[PDB]
Amino acid sequence: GPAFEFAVAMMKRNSSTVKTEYGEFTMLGIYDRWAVLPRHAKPGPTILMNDQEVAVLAAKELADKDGTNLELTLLKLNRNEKFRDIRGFLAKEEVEVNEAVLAINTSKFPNMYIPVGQVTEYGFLNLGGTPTKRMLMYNFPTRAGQAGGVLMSTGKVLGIHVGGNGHQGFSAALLKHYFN
Amino acid sequence: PAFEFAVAMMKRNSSTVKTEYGEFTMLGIYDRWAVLPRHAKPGPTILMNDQEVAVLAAKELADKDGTNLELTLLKLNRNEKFRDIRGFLAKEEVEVNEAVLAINTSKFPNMYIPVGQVTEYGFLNLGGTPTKRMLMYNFPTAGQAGGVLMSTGKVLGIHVGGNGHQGFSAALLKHYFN
RNA sequence: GUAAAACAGCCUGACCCACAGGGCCCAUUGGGCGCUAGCACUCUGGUAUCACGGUACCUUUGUGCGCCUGUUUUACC
Repeated sequence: GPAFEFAVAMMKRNSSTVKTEYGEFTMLGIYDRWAVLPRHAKPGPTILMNDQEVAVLAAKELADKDGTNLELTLLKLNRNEKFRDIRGFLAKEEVEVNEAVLAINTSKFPNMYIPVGQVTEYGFLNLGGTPTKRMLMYNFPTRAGQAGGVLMSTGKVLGIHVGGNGHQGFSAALLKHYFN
Repeated sequence: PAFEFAVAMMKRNSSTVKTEYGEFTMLGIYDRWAVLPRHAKPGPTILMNDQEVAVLAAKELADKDGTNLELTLLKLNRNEKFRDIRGFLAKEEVEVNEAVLAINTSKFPNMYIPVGQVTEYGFLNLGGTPTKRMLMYNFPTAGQAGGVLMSTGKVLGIHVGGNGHQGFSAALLKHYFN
């Protein structure tokens, strides 16, 4: 459909595979030389992006104003190629949709576009012991290595998958103000 | 970098294709026109990147004397036009000191291979058939039929066979398209 | 002959000047220019299609990297 036609373009032009000490993660690039990974990635001073060594110029583990974990890392990479500016495509506040697709790009999960269904705001969650805010939840079995997955609806990036359990999957929301 | 241009080329013009005879890298040259190793011999539909597409033509390529070029040219029913890489095809065959063979298939996902010097080669008895315009590089090679053999600013040809440490690509001449 | 590094750039009377004229391209009376080597985003329009949210190619503009010639500097064949 058009959600699939959006997601495929999205991963083709803005997604990447990234390797850190903890494993393989889909990574999404937002604008200029700036991109987003799970807080859990714990990106080093170098990351293998598409098996290629790239230097990290900066890394913010993202947190709200009262200081609890948002589960996103924003990193600025030292590279000459700039990203397609998708800032028009991510929401101002968390976004509910009846239908979304999660796009995963790892050796494990090559070119994976996965229909999640309804995405609903969720807010607070004690995610493996950590109090984390602004989650979204969709209804699907999630496995390992989809952390980093891109939650999408036509013309809208809704969040980045950061964890799940059994029959529920959770994405950190992706807000406009985090950039610019 | 042959590497940086070849990744560009494979993101914007390459694809993975399934036909009744196997899985092949496919490259699209312009609009809805793309080229395949003649061996696949597309049916009325083919799976392109796992989405089934209708094929409106499939010309098996041959010189004026009628000899086999090992290339099928097919027109796909899709609204998207391919990036016009015709400016990268030489008018006729090109030798190149260092070249890369680029594959996009499930077996060989995102493969980039420095083959080295490529030399004109011409005639070849390809499994019992005489074939013209082969190009030869020295690299060990099956299931890569379809790979895109190229260098920076030059797409030169499509791999169609090999043996041991020798690999041959049907040349890609500018005049073949329109 | 090969490797790092700096200045410059359409041509016409190594640099910086100065004038004058010859040429191409523009989003023009105002400006840009080495590309047989490109890659990336970006901007003006277009063409097509779509669940009207997009997406694909065409073209154009910048900038980053990459590259090519003139000239030259250190350490080496």
